Amino acid sequence: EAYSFLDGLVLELASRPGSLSLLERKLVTLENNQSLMSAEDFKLVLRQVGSQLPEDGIAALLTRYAPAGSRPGTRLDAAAFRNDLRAASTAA
Amino acid sequence: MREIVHIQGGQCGNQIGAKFWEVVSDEHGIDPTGTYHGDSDLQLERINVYFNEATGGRYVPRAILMDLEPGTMDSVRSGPYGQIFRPDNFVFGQTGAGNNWAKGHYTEGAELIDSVLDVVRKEAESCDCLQGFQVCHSLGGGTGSGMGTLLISKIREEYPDRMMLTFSVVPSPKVSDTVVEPYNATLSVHQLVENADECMVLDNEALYDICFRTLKLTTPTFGDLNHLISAVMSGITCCLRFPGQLNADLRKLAVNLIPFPRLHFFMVGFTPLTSRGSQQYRALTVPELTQQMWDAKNMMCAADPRHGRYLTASALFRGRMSTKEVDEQMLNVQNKNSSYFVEWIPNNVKSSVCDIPPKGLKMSATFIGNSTAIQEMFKRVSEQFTAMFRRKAFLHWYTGEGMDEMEFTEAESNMNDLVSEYQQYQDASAE
Amino acid sequence: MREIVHIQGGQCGNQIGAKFWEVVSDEHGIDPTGTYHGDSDLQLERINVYFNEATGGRYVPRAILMDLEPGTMDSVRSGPYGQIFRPDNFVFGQTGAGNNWAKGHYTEGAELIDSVLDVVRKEAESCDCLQGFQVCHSLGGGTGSGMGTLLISKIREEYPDRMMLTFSVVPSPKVSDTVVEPYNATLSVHQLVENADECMVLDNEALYDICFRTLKLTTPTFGDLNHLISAVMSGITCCLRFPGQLNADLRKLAVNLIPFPRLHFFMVGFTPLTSRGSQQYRALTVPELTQQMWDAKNMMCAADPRHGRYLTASALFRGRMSTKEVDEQMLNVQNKNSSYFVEWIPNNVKSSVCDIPPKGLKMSATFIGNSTAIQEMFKRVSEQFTAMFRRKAFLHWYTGEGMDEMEFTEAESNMNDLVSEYQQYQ
Amino acid sequence: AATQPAALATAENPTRTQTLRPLGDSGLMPQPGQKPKGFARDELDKPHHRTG
Amino acid sequence: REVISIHIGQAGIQVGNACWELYCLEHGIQPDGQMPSDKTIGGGDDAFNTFFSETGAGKHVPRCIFLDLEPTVVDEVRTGTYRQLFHPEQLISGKEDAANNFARGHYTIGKEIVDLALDRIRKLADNCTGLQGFLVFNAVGGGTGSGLGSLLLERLSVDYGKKSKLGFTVYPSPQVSTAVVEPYNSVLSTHSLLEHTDVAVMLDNEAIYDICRRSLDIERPTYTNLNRLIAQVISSLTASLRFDGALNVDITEFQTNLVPYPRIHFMLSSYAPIISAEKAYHEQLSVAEITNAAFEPASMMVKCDPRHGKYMACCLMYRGDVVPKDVNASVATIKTKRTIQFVDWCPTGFKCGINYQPPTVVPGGDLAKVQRAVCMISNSTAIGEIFSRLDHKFDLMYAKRAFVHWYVGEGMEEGEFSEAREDLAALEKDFEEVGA
Amino acid sequence: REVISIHIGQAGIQVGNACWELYCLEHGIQPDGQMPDAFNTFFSETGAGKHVPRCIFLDLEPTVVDEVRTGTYRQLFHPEQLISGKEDAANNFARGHYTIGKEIVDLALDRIRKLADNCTGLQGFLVFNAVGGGTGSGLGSLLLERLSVDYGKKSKLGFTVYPSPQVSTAVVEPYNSVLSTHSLLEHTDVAVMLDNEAIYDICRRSLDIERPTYTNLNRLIAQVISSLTASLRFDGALNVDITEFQTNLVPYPRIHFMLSSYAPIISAEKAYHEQLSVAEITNAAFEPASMMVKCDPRHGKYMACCLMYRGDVVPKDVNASVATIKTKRTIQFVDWCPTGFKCGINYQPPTVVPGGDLAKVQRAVCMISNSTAIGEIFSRLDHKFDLMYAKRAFVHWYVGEGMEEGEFSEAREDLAALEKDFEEVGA
Ligand SMILES: Nc1nc2c(ncn2[C@@H]2O[C@H](COP(=O)(O)OP(=O)(O)OP(=O)(O)O)[C@@H](O)[C@H]2O)c(=O)[nH]1
Ligand SMILES: Nc1nc2c(ncn2[C@@H]2O[C@H](COP(=O)(O)OP(=O)(O)O)[C@@H](O)[C@H]2O)c(=O)[nH]1
Ligand SMILES: Nc1nc2c(ncn2[C@@H]2O[C@H](COP(=O)(O)OP(=O)(O)O)[C@@H](O)[C@H]2O)c(=O)[nH]1
Ligand SMILES: [Mg+2]
Ligand SMILES: [Mg+2]
Repeated sequence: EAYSFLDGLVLELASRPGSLSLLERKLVTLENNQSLMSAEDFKLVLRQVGSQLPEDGIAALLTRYAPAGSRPGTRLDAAAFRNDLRAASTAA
Repeated sequence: MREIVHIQGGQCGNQIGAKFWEVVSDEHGIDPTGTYHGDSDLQLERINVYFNEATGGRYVPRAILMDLEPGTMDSVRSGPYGQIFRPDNFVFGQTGAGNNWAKGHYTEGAELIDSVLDVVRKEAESCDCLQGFQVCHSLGGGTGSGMGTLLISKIREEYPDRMMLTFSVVPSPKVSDTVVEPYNATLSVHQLVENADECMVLDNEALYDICFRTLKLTTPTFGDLNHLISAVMSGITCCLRFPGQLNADLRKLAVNLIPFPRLHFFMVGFTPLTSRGSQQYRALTVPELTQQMWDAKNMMCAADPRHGRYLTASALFRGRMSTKEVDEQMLNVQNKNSSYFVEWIPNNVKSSVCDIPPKGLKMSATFIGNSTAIQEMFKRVSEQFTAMFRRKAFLHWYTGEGMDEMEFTEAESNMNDLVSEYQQYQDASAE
Repeated sequence: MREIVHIQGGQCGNQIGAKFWEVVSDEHGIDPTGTYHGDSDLQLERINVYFNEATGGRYVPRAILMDLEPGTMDSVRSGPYGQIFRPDNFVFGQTGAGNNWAKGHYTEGAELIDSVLDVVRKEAESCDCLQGFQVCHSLGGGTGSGMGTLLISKIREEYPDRMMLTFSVVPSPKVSDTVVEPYNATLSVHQLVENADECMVLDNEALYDICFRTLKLTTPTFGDLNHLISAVMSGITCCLRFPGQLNADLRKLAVNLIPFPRLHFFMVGFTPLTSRGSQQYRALTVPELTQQMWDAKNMMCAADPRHGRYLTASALFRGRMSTKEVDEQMLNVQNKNSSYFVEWIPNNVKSSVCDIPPKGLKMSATFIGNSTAIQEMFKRVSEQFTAMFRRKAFLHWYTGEGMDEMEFTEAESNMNDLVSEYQQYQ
Repeated sequence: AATQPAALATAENPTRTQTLRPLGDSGLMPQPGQKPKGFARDELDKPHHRTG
Repeated sequence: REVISIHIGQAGIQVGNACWELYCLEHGIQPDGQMPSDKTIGGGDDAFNTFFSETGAGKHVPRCIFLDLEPTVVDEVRTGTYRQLFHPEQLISGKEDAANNFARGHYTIGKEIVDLALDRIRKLADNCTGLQGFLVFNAVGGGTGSGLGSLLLERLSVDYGKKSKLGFTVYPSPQVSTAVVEPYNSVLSTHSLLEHTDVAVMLDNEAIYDICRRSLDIERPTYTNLNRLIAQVISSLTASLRFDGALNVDITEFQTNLVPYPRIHFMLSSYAPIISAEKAYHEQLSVAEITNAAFEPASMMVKCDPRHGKYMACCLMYRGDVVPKDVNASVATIKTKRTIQFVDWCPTGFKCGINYQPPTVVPGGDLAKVQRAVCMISNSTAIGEIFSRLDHKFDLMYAKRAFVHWYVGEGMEEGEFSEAREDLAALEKDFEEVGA
Repeated sequence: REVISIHIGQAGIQVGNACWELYCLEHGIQPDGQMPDAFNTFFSETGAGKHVPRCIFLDLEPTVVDEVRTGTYRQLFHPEQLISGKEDAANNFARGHYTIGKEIVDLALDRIRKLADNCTGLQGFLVFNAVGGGTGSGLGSLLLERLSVDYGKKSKLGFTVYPSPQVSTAVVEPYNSVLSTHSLLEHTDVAVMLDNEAIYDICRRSLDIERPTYTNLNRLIAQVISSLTASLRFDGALNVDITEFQTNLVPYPRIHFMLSSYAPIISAEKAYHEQLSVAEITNAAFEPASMMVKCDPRHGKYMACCLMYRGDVVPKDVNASVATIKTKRTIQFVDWCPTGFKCGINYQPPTVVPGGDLAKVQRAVCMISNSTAIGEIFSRLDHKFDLMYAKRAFVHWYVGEGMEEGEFSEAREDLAALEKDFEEVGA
């Protein structure tokens, strides 16, 4: 259930207000040639931005937004995750 | 009764006048609405020198605005105290001189000088005893330098006995905006040395120096420089507007500072100016006023006084002060540094005392010293002027408008023998 | 009244001056914020000599801080009692000399001494009767030795009659920081022997020995050495700041210690100095001060006076005291070891008494001795200078700036004639 | 492979080594000799010095 | 204050298409004609008046005419998005092309359309009240721009006189070029651009190609990007007239402070910062470095090296977050660099202009939204080597009388070829003597 | 105050990759480029919330620069600073000195000026390169020559990598080294010697890493650079700036070659048991077995010494340690330098790289001295240069590029004159 984890992430990022806009910039700048992000890089960005999320939540988020055709836990679709995070941020 | 009319030329002149009128209207306690709201009763008795009473305790400035581009009218009415000027005094053409002395002196000034002449004649005769005319302008632009000095001349053959002040900023190579600055500056000085009674020389370079070193501000825009100029322009005319232990009108300072009619170029300083960081280390005494007044780094001109000699000097003091301390400080500063003062003029320093300080202050001072080191800047301008004119660069913009090659040569000769006069009077022997 | 203006040069000079100003401010009862909070009225009458009334009981020190690196000013402002210095007094260059006499004396001094001269002339003319100038600096660094020397010469040219003190530290071979120390030290001394009025030599190795043996401290940081130097400097001008049974100004000290104008190199000591463990077990009497003041191991210079002759001597005393005991102790020390005093000058000791001791103390003393053993360290530096100059080591950094060989040759020439006359008078 | 785990480790528990000052055997504080932080440096980096 | 712009040739109205799109996006004019919001920010009300005239209401027609001989591009403009904005009567289009022929477009085809262009621009000026001056866009390599442009400028000069006519022309690059007979057209255009244009701004096509490949990193740049850069330059040029600034400068400021003699008006264009969106975030934006980048030959809009020449006068347009103090410091820094030198003719060869509104960005464009920018216009002596470099390859062709039968048939002769050659040689001599 | 570093060749930019990682770790800068004023000498406060190093990587083979562009620090480096050529010099001094360099060096030195004007208190340049390769030796010499002509008075420090005495990775490296040192003589201000076997021995005997790669070598080289720049970066009791090196370490203009050492080089398990004090870490910084160059100064005479101290150190302890060192007769100084030490104290301790093999320490020493065994290094290189030059091996490679044998002979006699000067000064 990665939707609850995403809601928790956006609620946590509601505080320390500079931490929300920073994460989208990190996703865009550290993005691959395509909209691909490695799981290691995703966890690194999540730790850098100040979010402390359990590893199972990170795995659930990766599985929810995993690109088609890869290992279920190897990568993450950066554009789709960012677009869906925008809606969650603007909803709260 | 003693009356001063104000004339503003160009964008710089208009902004300087806006700041000056703001600070003066604050001094006499009139709100930006234009009505009286002051506290002391001493203000109302001497506001006729700058304001005319219109109706219901409303006073309008005795000022005239004159320039050639509507953006300055937009700027004048943008800030506060922009709705207190009488709209009829906005004599104004709309073509724009465009950094051209010839345009503002022969083509555009010729037809627009008559309307502003009508305005100034109407406003000057509206009062009883004119103390003199006061003009702030620039020597770099076209609508401020050429038109301004043509108006200077016109008033001079119209009113020959009245006093005449000219707060003029001269461009410097350190801070240079346009290209043809020497071309306008040399001819403006040529006209000023013959028409103006006395000139109070300003410079943006020294103003930036003051705002950076002394005031230690982060972004010294033109507002701060105009505020410094306005503070000086308020300090010079303090004696007329307020009672004092020893009064000093403009003519008194002119006769006590000008030994020969052609030596009417002064340099400017103001006191006190302290950064807010150094604010709690300061003292409030006459010695610290005269300590910063005589400092060479406080001069608002880009000419070092220690490179020449002090012909005459003057100091205008404001606030509840003791005459004995002022006299003894002046005597000490005259006697100790005895090599920087001219020898054939004993008692080079003239002093005056006023009881009403500027708003927000307890004590202040203003320095007006006629020195022979002011010819340093004239040579600095003339060298560029003769560098350009040697081989006729940008000359087609002037000779293609009515002017001839003779005017440039005469301007060079007059500036040259002016600096020669200053040099000869500097090296003259008392015997 | 009589006015003392303070001048600080280099990192060493800046730290020494910071400690000195903290100690003096503590003595006169002004808080680190700059407002007076003392108790007695004796702390108001003679504070013009060091401070200036600003407003509301705010007193600003009469100091000018000199350096060429932002670190010293930043550390001075950051530390306590750093908010009392006037910012305009922080005359300040940008590039740094960096252990080179020529940079601080010919190139960097040229564009910086003008501001230093401006500020010192502005402050000195503000006061009515300047007693003299005071300078604390270093002979090892660049901006302290060269720039300080240039300023000394400029002041001597400007204000010739006024007094001038020089608390200059001279590096020693045992405690040696910089490789090129002889090059700066010899030329700075060559200029000082004609420029400065009187010189009192400090040394870091002597201070380390003092803080090891006497104070029994295990980690003698620069704070303790600067504290000792500050106490010594404060002790000198105590008579100007407080009444006494026999006052003595700086000129009065100088006239009783300089029989020949080129002999103005003093060796300095302070007392009492006791460890905290041994603080209880000592009685506090005049003999306890005199016996430690004359001890060779208490001197803050790298010169043993037992290898030379006490040509002249001086003693400053603080506290409510008996003049009879002071005179008796001075006569006893004069007549006991008669071989350590010169013959053609009888009664070589000058004494003065102040009734106000330093805070936390009941009695104190200070020693200023013009001995002919001060020429030991001059030879100890000139031997290294001759050993290295004979092969032109590091010379290309000095020659390629304006200096040539003639300055060096005249440097050891004046070094040799000074040490030769000092040996002659022994 | 040499750099990525290092970045992850320093991001997990980001602690910056603060400048420790050795305490002397006295009541006094070391009071470091120099400092690269202060208003003197800020005055030095002001851009108005370039124009003269 | 108003300025009307005329665009000549196929490339001229493409540059105009870019410029007017940028103007409509910058002044908030919906391409149908009206402004959705009456409120204004920055320059204040009545700012749009210098480009758009208040016709009826709910419309703002530009003060421009697109004149061209080939109808295809003009009809493409007519059929595209901006139908309602442009007036149907201002898009002047001929019926047949000039065919890279100066003679054809100057003597045969231009005669029937120059009168209509003049009697439309006459009422365009009549509607105006404070006309600062004209400014033109054309490419001298073509037929309509080179041929008809000469006649149109001559008739404008004889009908108006000393009115300012700013010339933004497009010279053929020394190596990269599209046509064959273009040296003839270029020379025959220079013989009149010398005595008719008030201020001429040179714009080579390969220099902008190098700027795009180097700075904005579009490996396949087309004419649209070049036109967008030209539009940005022109907008940064007229921002002083349009909006309020600290030191505003109008059109007749340039001729006074950049033209030492009436026959010497040739300006190298420069712009900074030309940076991509990704490079914009790691690179700081301050006056000092964007002023330094405005004098490097690698960011000039003309393929020439100013190091081989001597600067006579320079002009600096600033936009955005710019104050007098830091631009004064930056211009003081430049004078210390001995790599670039100024002729002893003019010690203070600088003129600064400060505006407050930052340059706008267009969706689909490649420039990044920045805090500040600089538009540089200078006068030096590399124009002399540019003209001689074109002259050599023009004289290569004429020795064998190639392609000359085309021009003579239309109605001209070979004498004006020789007089144009002599005029170019005299211009080289004048530039060389001035360089002394 | 600011310092900008230039890195040349395949070795230089890898050393830079280690150095800037260490710098970012020290000042708490995330690899993205932003913090979560002491850093001003390395990073610029660009735009809003970003730090960009004052560095350039320039190389002719694009593979390593491109792999840097896709590494961990992708957004840390300002993209146009990483210069990358089209084809390498392939271990040919002439090829990288006459054919390819003329196109890339102009852009490189144009872009360094874009960094100099930003700098307001620029201390001086410092170069990273290896003379064994082609582009580091050939193009690097041209770049240094044009830096010298363009700037002149500003300092240009150097940390070069000459080939190690027996262990080497190429064949024609004697020619490259000789033709590089011929220009390294009169263009660099201070040259710091660095070999590979010395660092391998340091990592084997002290840090007991049985299979070290270039990563550890670059890590500890970065540690040395950080320890010698900490005085400018952080606050200390008694600091030394860049000029101090040329004031107190080069007694003659033509003698600028520095032997480097570092201590303590200790692992995690040995850190707990050893009581690390100033005395022994000063002692370890003088043993020949802990030096960065495969040479023994015991064969020569010390001419100067520079000591850098970081962390929990007090002047009394360093004075005691230097006195004890000076009293020892195992090492002997030259007679004309009686006070050849210069101490520098900083309070910031050296930071530890997670995943690295060094451990947390309270104090460290970085020693940089001038001796006469460097003349032995040069003579030992000259021996094997003249060995293979007699039969003119590989010379046809060089002559075809555009050079001739005049350069060979002139560099040979220049090296011989260097040996003569070193032996004369050491007398
Ligand atoms: N210490 C150290 N030395 C290195 C490193 N990388 C390369 N080297 C040394 O550099 C020498 C050759 O120079 P390189 O930098 O590899 O090659 P180059 O400078 O690019 O020259 P070309 O290969 O011709 O283009 C080798 O013998 C290595 O010993 C490194 O990361 N650390
Ligand atoms: N002190 C001051 N100087 C100004 C002001 N406005 C312009 N200047 C200076 O005046 C010079 C040009 O004057 P200009 O604008 O051409 O005046 P005008 O065209 O005659 O109205 C520039 O070098 C400016 O530095 C101002 O408000 N205050
Ligand atoms: N007594 C004392 N000596 C100091 C202090 N600071 C530095 N020194 C000594 O001064 C010498 C170096 O002086 P330096 O910093 O180069 O002076 P500068 O370069 O002129 O500013 C060293 O040998 C230190 O022993 C201090 O606070 N007290
Ligand atoms: Mg065409
Ligand atoms: Mg390679």
